[PDB]
Amino acid sequence: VKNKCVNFNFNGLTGTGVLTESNKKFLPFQQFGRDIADTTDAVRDPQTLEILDITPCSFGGVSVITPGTNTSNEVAVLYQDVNCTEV
Amino acid sequence: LIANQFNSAIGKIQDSLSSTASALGKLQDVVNQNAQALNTLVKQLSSN
Amino acid sequence: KVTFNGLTVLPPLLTDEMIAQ
Ligand SMILES: *[C@@H]1O[C@H](CO)[C@@H](O)[C@H](O)[C@H]1NC(C)=O
Ligand SMILES: *[C@@H]1O[C@H](CO)[C@@H](O)[C@H](O)[C@H]1NC(C)=O
Ligand SMILES: *[C@@H]1O[C@H](CO)[C@@H](O)[C@H](O)[C@H]1NC(C)=O
Repeated sequence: VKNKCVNFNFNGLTGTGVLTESNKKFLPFQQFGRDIADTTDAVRDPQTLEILDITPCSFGGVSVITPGTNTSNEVAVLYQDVNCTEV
Repeated sequence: LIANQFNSAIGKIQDSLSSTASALGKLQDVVNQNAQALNTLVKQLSSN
Repeated sequence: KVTFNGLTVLPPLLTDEMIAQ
């Protein structure tokens, strides 16, 4: 499944992220890439010899805007640095 | 005269700023230090 | 002249144009 948050397991390299088609050119002996943080950045599908990027699922802080319970109980929620389409 | 001296004085600020990127070393250091801080912070995740 | 692991950056309250005013 592409372009969606899935729990993925490739040959035992487990993790959670969004699998997209990549433009990376793996060498024939390289099973998987990495980032500077030693987290997996790209994997080669063992059944379909293609290269997939892995993007961690969207997340962000949650900040509550409260006028003050002494005034109202109605609140407004701020999803920091996240597009409205994923909320 | 004081007018011309101030106007010309303003102009030289442009050139000193336009040519010398190190005129803004202080601010660049602030970003660089923080950039160093985070990168080191990120890299530790690779340590056993 | 100046230039995914839980690490974010919050935006400043005042914006760059805001400062300019
Ligand atoms: C493995 O078999 C599947 C069908 O079950 C096929 O689609 C795939 O190409 C095969 N892998 C190869 C030939 O490397
Ligand atoms: C706010 O709290 C005070 C008590 O500290 C109360 O007397 C007042 O009525 C409250 N404000 C409102 C709008 O209810
Ligand atoms: C947010 O999603 C919309 C699609 O609804 C897209 O046009 C826009 O570029 C996105 N913004 C960001 C910052 O990803």
